[PDB]
Amino acid sequence: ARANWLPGSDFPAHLENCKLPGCYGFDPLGLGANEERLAWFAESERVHCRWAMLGVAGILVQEIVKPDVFWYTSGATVELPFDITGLLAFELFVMHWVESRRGYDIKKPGSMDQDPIFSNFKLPAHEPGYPGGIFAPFVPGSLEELKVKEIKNGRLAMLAFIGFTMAAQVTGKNPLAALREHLDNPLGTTIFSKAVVVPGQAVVPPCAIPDTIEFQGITIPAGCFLHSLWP
Amino acid sequence: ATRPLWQPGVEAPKHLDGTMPGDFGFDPLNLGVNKEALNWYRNAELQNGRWAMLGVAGIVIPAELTRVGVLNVPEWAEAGKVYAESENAIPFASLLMVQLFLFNFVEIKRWEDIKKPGSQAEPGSFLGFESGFKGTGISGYPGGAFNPFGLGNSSKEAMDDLKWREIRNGRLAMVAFLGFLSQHAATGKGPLDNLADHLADPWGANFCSNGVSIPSALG
Amino acid sequence: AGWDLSAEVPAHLAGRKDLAGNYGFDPLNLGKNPEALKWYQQAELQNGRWAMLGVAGILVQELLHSTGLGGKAADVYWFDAGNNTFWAPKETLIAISFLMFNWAELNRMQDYIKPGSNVTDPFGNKIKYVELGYPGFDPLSFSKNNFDEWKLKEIKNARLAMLAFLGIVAQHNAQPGSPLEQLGAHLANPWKNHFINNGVSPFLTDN
Amino acid sequence: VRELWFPGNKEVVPDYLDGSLVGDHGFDPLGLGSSPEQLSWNVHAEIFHGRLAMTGVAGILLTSLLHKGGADVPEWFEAGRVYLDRNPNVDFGALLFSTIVMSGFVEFKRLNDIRNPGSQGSGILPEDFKGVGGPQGRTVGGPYVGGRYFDPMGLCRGSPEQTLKYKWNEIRNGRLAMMAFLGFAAQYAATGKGPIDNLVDHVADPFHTTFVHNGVSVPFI
Amino acid sequence: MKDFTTYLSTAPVLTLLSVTVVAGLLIEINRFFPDALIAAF
Ligand code: CLA
Ligand code: CLA
Ligand code: CLA
Ligand SMILES: CC1=C[C@H](O)CC(C)(C)[C@H]1/C=C/C(C)=C/C=C/C(C)=C/C=C/C=C(C)/C=C/C=C(C)/C=C/C1=C(C)C[C@H](O)CC1(C)C
Ligand SMILES: CC1=C[C@H](O)CC(C)(C)[C@H]1/C=C/C(C)=C/C=C/C(C)=C/C=C/C=C(C)/C=C/C=C(C)/C=C/C1=C(C)C[C@H](O)CC1(C)C
Ligand SMILES: CC1=C[C@H](O)CC(C)(C)[C@H]1/C=C/C(C)=C/C=C/C(C)=C/C=C/C=C(C)/C=C/C=C(C)/C=C/C1=C(C)C[C@H](O)CC1(C)C
Repeated sequence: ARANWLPGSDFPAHLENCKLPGCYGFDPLGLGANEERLAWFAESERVHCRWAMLGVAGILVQEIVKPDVFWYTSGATVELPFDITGLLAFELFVMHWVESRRGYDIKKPGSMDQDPIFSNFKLPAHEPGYPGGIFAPFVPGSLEELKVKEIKNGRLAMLAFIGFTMAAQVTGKNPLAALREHLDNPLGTTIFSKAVVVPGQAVVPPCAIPDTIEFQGITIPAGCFLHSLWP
Repeated sequence: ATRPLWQPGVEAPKHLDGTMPGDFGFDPLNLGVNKEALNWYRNAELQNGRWAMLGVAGIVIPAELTRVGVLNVPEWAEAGKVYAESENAIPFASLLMVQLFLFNFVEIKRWEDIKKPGSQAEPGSFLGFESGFKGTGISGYPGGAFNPFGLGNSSKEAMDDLKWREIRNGRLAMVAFLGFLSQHAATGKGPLDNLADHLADPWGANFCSNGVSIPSALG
Repeated sequence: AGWDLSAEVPAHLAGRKDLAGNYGFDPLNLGKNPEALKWYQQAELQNGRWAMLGVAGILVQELLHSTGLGGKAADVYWFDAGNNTFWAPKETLIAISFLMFNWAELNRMQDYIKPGSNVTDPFGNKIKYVELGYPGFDPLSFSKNNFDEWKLKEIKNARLAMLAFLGIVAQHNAQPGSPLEQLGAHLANPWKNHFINNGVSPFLTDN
Repeated sequence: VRELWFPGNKEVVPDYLDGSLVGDHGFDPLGLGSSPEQLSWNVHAEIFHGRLAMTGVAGILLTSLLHKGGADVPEWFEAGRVYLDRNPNVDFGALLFSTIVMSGFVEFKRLNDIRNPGSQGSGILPEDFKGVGGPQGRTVGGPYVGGRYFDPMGLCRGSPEQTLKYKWNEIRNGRLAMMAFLGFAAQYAATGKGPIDNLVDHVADPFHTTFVHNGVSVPFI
Repeated sequence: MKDFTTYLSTAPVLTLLSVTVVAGLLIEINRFFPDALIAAF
C-alpha cells in the first residue's frame, strides 16, 4: 500500500495513521506502544538524527581538509588552543543549559519559549521538537516533506556514523580511506572476506586502535569497543 | 496512624498510637504492651538519651578541639586515669559516693514525679521552691525551673516538634555512645581517630579489620 | 517557578508574596511550618547582612593588600589578620565583643518574640517600626518609595554575598593566596586555572 | 486446555495451577506449591530466580567470551580470588557485609511488597513502585512492577497481548537460564574449564568430548 | 503442603528438629571455641 519498511506487511497498532514524519510501520519490539514514551522516543530520535548528521559531516570535512589526521584519535591528538578541562567544563555548563531547556520543552511545550534576558523575544507556539522561528530562518517549500527529508537523512547519518566507527575500529583508517581501500579491491576488503566463523575455527580481523592511549599523563582505556563478540 | 514508620509495609503495634514523641511504631519485642511499663520505658528513654547526648558531646567536642589544637583534652576512655593521677585528685570511691549521694537526692524526687506527675509541687516541701515542680502533666518534661528560656511553650505543636527533635537526637547519641564503647573496645583509638582511619581506606579500615568484632577463630 | 521554569511553587511560597526574593526556591521544604519560615526569614536577613559586611571587608582589605594603602595593619592576609598587635589583646577583645553583641542580639531577639515591643530606650526616645526584620533604621529615608524593589535588591545582594563568603572560605582552603590573587590567577589562562585543577576538590583526579 | 508438561495425562494438580499463571504447564508433581499462599510465594521465588539466573548467566557468558579473547578478565569460578589479588586493599568481610546490607535494603523492599502488595508505592518511593499485580488475580505489587523506573521503556503499558508475550518470554528465558547455571556448575565440577571453553571444545571435537569423557560423570571411563 | 507443614509442626518433629539445631549450634560453638572452661571476656 503506502510506504512501508516491509512492503506487503501492515502497520502495527501504535503506528496506525502516524503524525510523526518518517513513519514506515517499524517498531517490531513495540517500544513506542506507550503514548508519552513514543513522544520521548521521537525527540530522542530527532536529536540523534541531528547530532549524527553533524558528526558525519564533521568527520567528512575534517578528512577532506586534513587527510593525515585520524578522527577516532582526533580527541587526543589535535593540539587544542585551550586547556581541555576548562573546555569540557564550559561545554558541560552550556550544553546542560540548552539540553535542560529542550527537555523541559518536551515535558511541557508552553513553558519556556521566552528569552530569560529580553521579554520581547519569545518563540511562537510550535509542535514539540520543532522550535522554528529564530531557529528556522529559511524554509525551502512546505514543512512536512522537508521534515521527512530531515528525518530520513538523520537515519542515514546514524547508520553512517556507526559504519564510520566500525571502519575505524576494523581498518584503523579513515572511512573515506576505507572507501578507497574497498573500491580498488572489492572482493577481499569485505568483512565477509576477512571475518568467517565456522564450527571449528573463528577468524577475527585484528584490532588496530591501541588498547591504552596516553593523553596528558593519564591513560584512557580506549580499546576497540569489545572484542570476543567480533565475527 | 498514617505517620511514617520503621518499616513501610509493617503496621504499627496497637500499643503505639502516635502520641508519644518519636513513635515510629518500632517495638518488635513488644516490651511496651503494658501502659504503665510503656510510660516507665518512655521516661527511661528520655533519661538515657539525655545522658548519652551530654556524654557524647563531652566526648566528641573535646576530642575535636584536641584535634585542632584547642585545650588539648586526653582520650575519653583514659580521662578517668588522667585525673586520678593528679596531685590534688579526689579518691575514686569518695568521688563516686558524693556523686551517688547527690544523684540519690535528685532522682528520688524525679522518681516520685514519675509515679504521680504532680508529686513534688505540694506546699511545704522545700523552702519556697516547691512551686517550680508543678510539671507539664507528662513525666520527664518538668519545666518550671528547668527550661528557663521557655522554648516551645507557645503553640503546643511547637513543643511537640522540639520533643521529636530531642528524642531523635537522644537516640542518635545513644547509638553514638554504643559506637564509641565498641570502637574503643576493639581499636585502642578515639572516635575521631577511627573516623579518620576509615576515610583513609574504607574497604580496608572498618569493623572487619579490628580483629575483635569478627572472631579470628571463625576465619 | 521563578527559580526554575517548568516547576511549581511549593504551596506555602505561593500565597505569601510579602517575602523578599520569593522566587519559589524551597525544594527540600525547610520552612513549611510558618513559625519555622519566620525563623528562617530572620536567619536569611541576619546571615545575608553579616555576609555582606564580611565579604565587603575581605574584598576591600585584599584590594588594599594587593595595591598598597594602609600600613602593616592592611598588609596582611585576611586569614592572618590576628598577627597584628592592634590596640587590645585577643581575650579582652573577644570578651567585649561577647558583651555588646549579647546586648544587641538580645534586643533583636526581644523584637523577634514580640514585634514593636522593643523600640523604646530608657532615654524616652521612640522610633517607628514596620514588618519584623526591618526595624526602620533608615535615617536618610530611602524607604518611602517602592520598598518591595529595595528589599528585593537587598536580598539579592545578601544571597550573592553569602555565596561569596562560601566561595572565599572554599578557595582559601583549596588554593593559597588572597582571593583577589586567586581571581587573577584564574584570569591568567583561564582554561586551566579553575576548581577542577586543584587536587583538593575533585579527588577523582590526582588521587 | 493448555499444553502440559506431560502430554495427555489429566491428573494435573487441582485448580490452583490452572491456565492463568505465566509459564503454567501443570508441572507440580511434588505439590510444593499446593496451598495458595505457598503458590504465590513460589511464583515470586520463580520470577526472582529467573531474573537473577538470567543476569548471572549473561555475566558468566560475557566474561567467558572475554577470557577467550585475551582480555584481562577471569573466569566466573575464580573471579573472587582474582579480584582480591588485583585489589588487596579490599577486605573480604568488608565487601561481604556491604553486599549483605545493600542487597538487604532492596530485598526488604521486595519482602514488604510480598507481605502487602500496595505498601511500597508510597512514603519515600513514588507511586511507580506500587506494582501492577498479575499472579493470583491481584492488580498491585507482586513480581511484576510497572512504572517508569522498572519499565522505563514502557513495553508492558499498552497492548495486553504484548505484555503476555513478553511475560512468557521472560519466564521461559528465566527457566532456561536457571538450567544454564546448573549446567555451568556441573560442567565446572566435571571438567574444570569455563562454559565457553566447554562449548568450543565440543564444537571443535563433537566426539570424544561428551560428558562421559570427563571421568567425573561416568566415574570409570 | 498445608498438611505436610502441619505434620512438620507436630510436637515430635518440632522437638527433634529443635534439639538437632540446638545441638548442632552448640557443637559448632565448641568446634570454633573449644575448651571454654570459664566465661572470660
Ligand atoms: C537511538 C536512535 C533512534 C531512536 C530513539 C528512534 C526512535 C524511533 N524510530 Mg527509528 N531508526 C533509527 C534510530 C532511532 N529511532 C535508525 C538508525 C534507523 C535506520 C536503521 C531507524 C529507522 C526507523 C524507521 C524506518 C522507523 C523508525 C521509527 C521510529 C519511531 C517508532 C519506533 C519506536 O517506537 O521504537 C523506539 C526506538 C528506540 C527507543 C531506539 C532503541 C535502541 C535500542 C535500545 C538499541 C539497540 C540497537 C540495535 C541493536 C541496532 C544497533 C545499532 C547499529 C549497529 C545499527 C521512534 C520514535 C518508525 C516511525 O514511525 O518513524 C517515526 C519507523 O518507521 N526508525
Ligand atoms: C579557623 C578556625 C576558627 C574558627 C572556627 C573560629 C570561630 C569563631 N571565632 Mg575566631 N579566630 C580565628 C579562628 C577561628 N575562629 C583566628 C585564626 C583568629 C586570629 C588569630 C581569630 C580571631 C577571632 C576574634 C577576635 C574573634 C573571633 C570570634 C569567633 C566566633 C564568631 C562569633 C560568633 O560566631 O557569634 C556567636 C555564636 C553564636 C551565637 C552561636 C554559636 C555558633 C553556632 C554553632 C551557630 C553558628 C553556625 C555555624 C557558624 C555555621 C556552620 C559552620 C559553617 C562555617 C559551615 C566563632 C565561633 C569572635 C568571638 O569570639 O565572638 C564574638 C571574636 O571576636 N575570632
Ligand atoms: C528455584 C527455581 C524455581 C522456582 C521457585 C519455581 C517455582 C514454580 N514453578 Mg518452575 N521451573 C524451574 C525453576 C523454578 N520453578 C526451572 C529451572 C524450570 C525448567 C526446568 C522450571 C519449569 C517449570 C514448569 C514447566 C512449570 C513450573 C511451574 C512452577 C510453579 C509451580 C510448581 C511448584 O509449586 O513447585 C515449587 C518449586 C520449588 C519449590 C523449587 C524446587 C526446588 C527443589 C526442592 C530442589 C530440587 C530440584 C533440583 C533441580 C534438583 C537438583 C539440585 C541439586 C542436586 C543441584 C512454581 C511457582 C509450573 C507452573 O505452573 O508455572 C507457574 C509449570 O508449569 N516450572
Ligand atoms: C528503530 C528501533 C525500534 C525497534 O522496535 C527496536 C530497534 C530495532 C532496536 C530500533 C532501533 C534500531 C537502531 C538502528 C537504532 C540505532 C540508533 C543509532 C545508530 C543511533 C546513533 C546515533 C549516533 C550519533 C548521535 C553520533 C554522533 C557523532 C558525533 C556527534 C561525532 C562527533 C565527532 C566529530 C564530529 C569528529 C571529531 O573529531 C570527533 C567526534 C567527537 C567523534
Ligand atoms: C527500641 C527497642 C524496642 C524494641 O522492641 C527492642 C529493641 C531492639 C531491644 C529496642 C532497641 C533498643 C536499643 C537500640 C537500645 C540501646 C540503648 C543505648 C545504646 C543506650 C545508651 C545510653 C548511653 C548513655 C546513657 C551514655 C552516657 C555517657 C556518658 C555520661 C559519658 C560520660 C563520659 C564522658 C562525657 C567522657 C569521659 O572522659 C568519660 C565518661 C565519664 C564515660
Ligand atoms: C535555600 C535553601 C532551601 C533549600 O530547600 C535547601 C538548600 C539548598 C539547603 C537551601 C540553600 C541554602 C544555602 C545555599 C545556604 C548558604 C548560606 C550561606 C552561604 C551563609 C553564609 C553566611 C556567611 C557569613 C554570615 C559570613 C560572615 C563573614 C564575616 C563576618 C567575615 C569576617 C571577617 C572579616 C570581615 C575580615 C577579617 O580579617 C576576617 C573575618 C573575621 C573572617
